[PDB]
Amino acid sequence: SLFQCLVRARLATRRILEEFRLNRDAFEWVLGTIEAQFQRSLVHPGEMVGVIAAQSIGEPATQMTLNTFHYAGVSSKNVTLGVPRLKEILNVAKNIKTPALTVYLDREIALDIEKAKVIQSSIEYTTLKNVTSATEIYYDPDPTSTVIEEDFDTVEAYFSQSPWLLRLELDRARMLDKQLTMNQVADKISEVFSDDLFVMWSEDNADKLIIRCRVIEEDQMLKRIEAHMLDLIALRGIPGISKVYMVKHKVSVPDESGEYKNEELWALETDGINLAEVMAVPGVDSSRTYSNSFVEILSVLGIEATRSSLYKEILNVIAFDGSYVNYRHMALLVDVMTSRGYLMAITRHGINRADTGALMRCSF
Amino acid sequence: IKLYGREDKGTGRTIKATLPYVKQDIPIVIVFRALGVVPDGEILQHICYDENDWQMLEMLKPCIEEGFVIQDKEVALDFIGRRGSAALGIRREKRIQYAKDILQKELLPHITQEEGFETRKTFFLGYMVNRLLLCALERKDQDDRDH
Amino acid sequence: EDNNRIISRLWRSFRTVKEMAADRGYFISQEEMDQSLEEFRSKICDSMGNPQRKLMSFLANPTPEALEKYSDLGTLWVEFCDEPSVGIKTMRNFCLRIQEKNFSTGIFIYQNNITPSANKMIPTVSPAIIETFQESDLVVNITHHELVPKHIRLSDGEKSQLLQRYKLKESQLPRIQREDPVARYLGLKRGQVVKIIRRSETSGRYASYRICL
Amino acid sequence: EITHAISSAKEQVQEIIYKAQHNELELKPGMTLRESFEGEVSRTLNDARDSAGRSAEMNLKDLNNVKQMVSAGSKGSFINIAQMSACVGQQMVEGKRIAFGFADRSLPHFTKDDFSPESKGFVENSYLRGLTPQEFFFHAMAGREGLIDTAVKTAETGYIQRRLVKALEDIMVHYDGTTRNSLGDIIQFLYGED
Amino acid sequence: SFRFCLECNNMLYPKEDKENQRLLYSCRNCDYTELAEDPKVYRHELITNIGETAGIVDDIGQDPTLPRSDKECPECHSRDCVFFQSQQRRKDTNMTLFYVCLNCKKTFRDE
Amino acid sequence: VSTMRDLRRSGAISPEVSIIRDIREREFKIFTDVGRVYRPLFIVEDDESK
Amino acid sequence: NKTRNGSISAIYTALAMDPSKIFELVKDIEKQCFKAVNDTYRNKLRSLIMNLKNKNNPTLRRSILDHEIIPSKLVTMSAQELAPDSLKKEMEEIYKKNLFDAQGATENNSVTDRFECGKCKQRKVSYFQKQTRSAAAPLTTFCKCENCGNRWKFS
Amino acid sequence: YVDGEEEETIMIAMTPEDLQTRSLNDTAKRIKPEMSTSSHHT
Ligand SMILES: [Zn+2]
Ligand SMILES: [Zn+2]
Ligand SMILES: [Zn+2]
Repeated sequence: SLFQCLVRARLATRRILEEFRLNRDAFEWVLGTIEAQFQRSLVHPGEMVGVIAAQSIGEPATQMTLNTFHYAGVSSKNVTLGVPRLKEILNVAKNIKTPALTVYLDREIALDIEKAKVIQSSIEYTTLKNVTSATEIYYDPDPTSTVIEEDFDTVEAYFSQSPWLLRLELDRARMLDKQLTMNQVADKISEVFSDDLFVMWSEDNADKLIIRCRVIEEDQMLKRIEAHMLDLIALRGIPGISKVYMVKHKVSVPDESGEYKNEELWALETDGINLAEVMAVPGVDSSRTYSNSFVEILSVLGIEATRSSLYKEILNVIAFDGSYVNYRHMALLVDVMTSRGYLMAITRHGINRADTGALMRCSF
Repeated sequence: IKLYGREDKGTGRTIKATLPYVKQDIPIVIVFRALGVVPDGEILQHICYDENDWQMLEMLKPCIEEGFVIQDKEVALDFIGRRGSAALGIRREKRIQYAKDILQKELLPHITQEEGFETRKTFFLGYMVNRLLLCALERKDQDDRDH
Repeated sequence: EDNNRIISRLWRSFRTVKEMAADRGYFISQEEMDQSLEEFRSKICDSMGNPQRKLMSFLANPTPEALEKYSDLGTLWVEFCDEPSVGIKTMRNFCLRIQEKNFSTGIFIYQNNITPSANKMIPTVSPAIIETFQESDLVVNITHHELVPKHIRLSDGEKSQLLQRYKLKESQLPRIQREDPVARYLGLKRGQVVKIIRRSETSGRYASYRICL
Repeated sequence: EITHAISSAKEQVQEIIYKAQHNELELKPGMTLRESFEGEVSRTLNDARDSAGRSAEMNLKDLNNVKQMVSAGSKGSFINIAQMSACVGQQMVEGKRIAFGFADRSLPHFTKDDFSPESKGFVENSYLRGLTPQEFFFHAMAGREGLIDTAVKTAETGYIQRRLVKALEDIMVHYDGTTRNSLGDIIQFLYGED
Repeated sequence: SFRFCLECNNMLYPKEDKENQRLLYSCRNCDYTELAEDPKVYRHELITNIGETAGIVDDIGQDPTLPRSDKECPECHSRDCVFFQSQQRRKDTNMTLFYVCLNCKKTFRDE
Repeated sequence: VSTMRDLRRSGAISPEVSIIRDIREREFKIFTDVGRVYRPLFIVEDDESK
Repeated sequence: NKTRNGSISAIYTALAMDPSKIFELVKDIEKQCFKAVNDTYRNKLRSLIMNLKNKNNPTLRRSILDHEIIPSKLVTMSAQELAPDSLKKEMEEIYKKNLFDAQGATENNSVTDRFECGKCKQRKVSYFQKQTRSAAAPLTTFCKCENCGNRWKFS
Repeated sequence: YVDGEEEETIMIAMTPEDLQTRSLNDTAKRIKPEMSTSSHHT
């Protein structure tokens, strides 16, 4: 079909009688020539293309960086390339080194930085520990009066069990970063500890964001409760997306007269994989979201999207360093791994389990 | 000497050693008191070199809370003597003497092998645990194996 | 507040359920598909602003064309569950509810998890076919995604013609698994060949088949 | 001109170190202070080498044999003229630079916490002039790295190729376009899609 | 900050005096009992600070491996001192310096 | 350290003895073992005196 | 009637803690008590009480009898705005810090005009070198176009 | 005689002409260091 679009694209009338200026005999000779050559340029039945593909991929490998580096002077940016990556591809290793989601946006958000920062904040995960500044245990006996002269006006402005105090101070920069408030957190704590932990909190415009806690020998228990509090309380976030990167893109889009021109649009490149949750978030173009742990892509989108993704990975890996393979080889390789229903990596476990001859498998 | 307690992982941040001709990671307070320094002022006196290091002291607490059940010498001596392979039936009487000649000879032999000097070895172990807890809390780089 | 996100999730799930019930050959009128949100809040939530799942169930009859091309197609029953951790109780009574009207296929949407002892209560509802789905799965329609191409299930004969053109046996085709989201989106059974029309950058349009198990 | 372009680059370095030591340096996203600092220095020095190398390359006349062997594209390229006429440049070890084997210093011939260009590998001459001992030592280190990596990866790639070939060696093109394996699992219905 | 017994030299664990409503540090090996002057029993600081730490600096003036500067000392106004960058270095630690005067032997900075 | 150093430079102690001072954590180590790889060097008179 | 007396007492005191106005103060809280009538209500009180006795800011209790607008402090949604000034400057300072740490790094690299791209044919290209081949064969140069993003390698 | 574990503690000059820092500008002979941060060595 593409070839018919080519022939119909070239030999139209004005581009024959007003640019090439052929006659008749030459025209006939040309059509005959096209037929002859196209009939000469076909594949030949009896052509072991599998070996040619395994070689034509096995050959640009033997001259590629075995440590690559680059972004090596940056610890916030990790990436696996060259050999180790190809080895982590042909093995379908269920644990890679740099998991990274690539999340797009809708048009209204794509170019308004503020909304993009809102959606940027909505995804990132955060426990209660990620905002704590100090944890302090006190023996403050009076249930309705305190020794900490700071919290005096709180308790004396609060009344209009156990005698031990669990008091902690937070950090404002991250309570403003995640756009949280004091209440919402207090609600989280009261919900997670039922009725055992009597909770007390202070206003936003204080000078220290303080949380006071009591329970209804009484010391070690409060330590265990404390570590549990810091370790197991989430305030938002898709659990498993510990970093988000705001990234720019320059894409090509047609104009109004049908001409492709560039265009600057924002996008997200995040650390950690969790597709089944990030797909379902308002503001996210759920149709374009793409990852690179194609095991999950298999567990979510089927076998075909997994084929396309795997091809895209190999194409990126080989194409990073100037080398250029022709396509039917890589398409064959990616259409051998996924042609039984699941990923069949190339080692010995994935192969040995087939139904081929015993000699063909013992000779390996 | 092995320091357990992964950064906020593995529950207890306890220290457990390893001896020649034994079976299990024997704790550290048990070898201190097993050498004959049963109080705690002497132990935390040997290990740390300051009374303001409440950070290392903060990490030390689980070691004494772990070595509380043993309070005197003989029960720790035989606590070690029972694990050290040997035969099986060298009870208190002979087995204590087994663990004793174990903690004279194999343990730190380059220091000495004559009795009446175990203080020396206790000082040395103090320096060792000190250096470990100087490396763990990140005050000095890890050793390079190719210097 | 937190109300609108739950309501939005339930809404998207219901819409995806309807589109799924539309690509399988049945009949859904456009007054039902193009439901906006005020109709959903007004017709599903209580005066408290909280849902009633028992007011979201419905029945579906097949169209004439799909009735002609695919012969073994009865009716469809769609019911959202009520309890959260679906155990033996709701599963048994639901199985009786399908065994009562003698209908042919039911969809039992759960919420969080199903007990295994009740997960044995699926080969006990024959000759009908009960098909379970989680709700947090159907929030996104996987078919509008870029990569996933069109999957079109074939009829009985056309399959025989396809096996005559290549001279094959049903086991020598590229396979798809019974639990693979675009294989239950269409509701496949052992022996049904889906056709795929993939794009290609060496000939534009490439048609490739694939069988199930 | 070349020696001056390096002098300003070197002088510039003295400025970045000053800022980093008075806490007046912008922190780059995703990076600690010291990573951003190291990244900055490297950009400045690599620019200098290229700027100096570009200068020497453009002076050359129209019969300097090397311009004929490189201009013909048969053997060599720009980095050779640059490393023979201008500055040898930077030395790298695992992407980062000459670490401190000794405690807080590279070689015992330098002070502690010294981080000028020549204190951590930046070679400053060209092979026609000569090499100071420290620079020669660092260069030998880098070359040793190269020989080691070369000694490592080749066998890895060979075994990888053996796995690929032993995996794909029975896929044929039968007399009607099908690309079946040894027993009929149609891999591709029409070879190469076309 | 914790204390020790005086009749056993073992550490004192915090014990509660239920009746008088007060805190004590009581030995678990003996019968010693001491009053508690401070209400706090346990502190666990998560996020920390400090980009300082000049570390041990005894006889650091004659150390030939350290660089020297013409910085004037705030104490004796001498313009000849040794300088260093920090000790105990986290990955996030500042690159600011510590100067040590060769005349008055005082550690000073640059603010 | 000075007295021991001169008692080495006089020949009383075998010249291949290591007198190493870590002024940092305050450790004075002396090495007299077998296998240490070493090399000679000139000497610069650093003493602030003459 | 617990709150009917307590809301008053607490309001009276924390509004005196900062002559005849007694009825204007009482009229205001009595309207504010039935205003919250519009356990989640109790949480609304703690907001009003706290911002008042957060002393430090006399303006609030001191600037609450002069004039002000009253029904605003109800559907306020200005918890960031309602006192005090220094804090507002911080929440505007912290925000910029949070917006900066949410982004990512980029790339540096030197560019030279000694190479040409095969795609867009631009002379902006960075490079680096590794030893891909043996010890007898020359180095392998990796080039990258700093315009379209194309990459290639050298023999 | 100095060995390896001692070499950490010392401080070396490369050439004798360096023991007394000088009071040039040539393209043939190479560029020797400067010791940028050391106005006085020992
Ligand atoms: Zn005692
Ligand atoms: Zn001074
Ligand atoms: Zn290009």
